[PDB]
Amino acid sequence: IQLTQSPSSLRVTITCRASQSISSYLNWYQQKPGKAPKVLIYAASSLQSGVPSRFSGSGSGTDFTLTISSDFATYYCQQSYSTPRTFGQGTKV
Amino acid sequence: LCPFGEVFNATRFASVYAWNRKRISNCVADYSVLYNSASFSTFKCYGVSPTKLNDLCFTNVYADSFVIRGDEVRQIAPGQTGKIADYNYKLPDDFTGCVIAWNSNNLDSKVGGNYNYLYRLFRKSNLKPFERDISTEIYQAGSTPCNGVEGFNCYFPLQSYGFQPTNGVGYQPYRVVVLSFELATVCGP
Amino acid sequence: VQLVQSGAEKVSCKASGGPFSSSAISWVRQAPGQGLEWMGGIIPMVGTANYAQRVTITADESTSTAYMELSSRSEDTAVYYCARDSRYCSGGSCYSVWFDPWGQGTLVT
Ligand SMILES: *[C@@H]1O[C@H](CO[C@@H]2O[C@@H](C)[C@@H](O)[C@@H](O)[C@@H]2O)[C@@H](O[C@@H]2O[C@H](CO)[C@@H](O)[C@H](O)[C@H]2NC(C)=O)[C@H](O)[C@H]1NC(C)=O
Repeated sequence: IQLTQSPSSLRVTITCRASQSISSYLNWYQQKPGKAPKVLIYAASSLQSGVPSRFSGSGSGTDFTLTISSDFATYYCQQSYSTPRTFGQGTKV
Repeated sequence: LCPFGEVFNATRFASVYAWNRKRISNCVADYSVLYNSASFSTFKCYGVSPTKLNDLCFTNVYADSFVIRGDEVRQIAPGQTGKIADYNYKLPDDFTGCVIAWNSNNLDSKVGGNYNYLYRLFRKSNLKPFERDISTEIYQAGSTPCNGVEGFNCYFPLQSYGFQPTNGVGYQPYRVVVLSFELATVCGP
Repeated sequence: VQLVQSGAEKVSCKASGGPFSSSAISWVRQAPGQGLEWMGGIIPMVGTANYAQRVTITADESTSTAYMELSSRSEDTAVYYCARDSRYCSGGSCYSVWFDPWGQGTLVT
C-alpha cells in the first residue's frame, strides 16, 4: 500500500492519502535538517507526549490530514498497516 | 531438606508468559518457616490449612515462579479470570496448594524501567491449567494473513512491563511462587 | 531510551534503556534528497528477521545490540537509521504501530 501526500512544499495543513484503506495505522513525523525524524501523531489522531498542542490531525480509511496551527521541517506520513511498510514523499514547510 | 532457598531467594525470576517450574522431590519440607515469615505480604492456601503444612506430606510438589504487577496478584487464584489468569498462567478450579507473593520493588525495579518481564495480551484461546505457551509467533486477529511483520490484525502477543522504582504499588513488581501439591515423596517434619 | 549507531564508512545499533528483545528493531534508509525506505527488521526474542520486498539483519539480546551487515553499489550511498517498533495498544483491538526512538544515523558511502 503506497502513500501519496501533498503539497510537496508550503496555519498550514498537509494531507496524505492511502491508495488502500488503512484504518488508523498511519503516523506522522517531523524531520529537521541533519537530524533523525521525531514522532508527531500516531494512530491517525493521537499525539505523542512532548508534542505541542499546536499539532493536531485526524482521518480514517484513506484520507488523513496533519494540521499545524502556528517549525520549518520536512514532514512525512508513514504506513504501518501492512507489509511492506512505507513512507510518503515528504512535505517541506 | 527441600531446596526452598533456590526458589524464594533466587537471583532472578522468569516472566509470567514463560514461568519456571521446578519439581521438588525426595526431601523434608519446612513450611511454617515460610508461613510465619515477615518477608511475605500474601500467603493464601486453597484445599489445605497453612497451619498443618508441617504435618502434611505429599507426592510431587511443583514450585511455579514468575513476576507480575501488584494489581495482577489477585488473578493468581482458582476461579479467577483476567489477562494473566487466561493467557499467561491458568490455575485449575480444583487447585490444591498455596500462593505466596511479596513486593520485590527494591529488587527488580530499575531506573528507566526493567523490561525483562513480559506477559501475553493475545492468544487464539484461553490456557489450560498449567499450560505454558512460550511461542513467539505472530498472532492473527482476522481473515487477513500476516506472513511477516506485525501490523493490522497481526500482533506480537507479548508486552513488557515498565517496572520502575517510581511506580505506584499496583504497578510495582511482585515475586510470585505457587506451590502445587499432588496427592510419599515430599514430606514435612 | 536512546539508540547509538556506529560512525561513517557492519553497522551497529546499541540500545540504552527501554525494552529490547520485546520490540522489533528496524532499519530505514534515507539517501540524500530522498524519503524514507523500510528495508526490514528483527525481534531479538524471535531471532528471525523480516525483509522488505541483499542485506543481513540480526540482533543479540545478550549485548542489547542490533546489527546490519552490508557488502558488495555506489547507488546505495545513504544514511542508515535504526529505530524501535512501538505501539499504542488498547484492550480487545490493538490499532497502531510506529517508530519511536531513532539513532543518530550512520553514513555509508
Ligand atoms: C531467604 O533469605 C532470607 C534472608 O536470609 C539472609 O539472606 C540470604 C540471602 C542469606 O545470605 C542468609 O544467610 C541471610 O541470613 C531467610 O530469612 C532468614 O531465615 C533464618 C532461618 O533459616 C532466620 O533465622 C533469619 O532470621 C531470617 N532472616 C531474615 C532477614 O528474615 C529466608 O529463610 C530464606 N528463605 C529460604 C527458603 O531459605
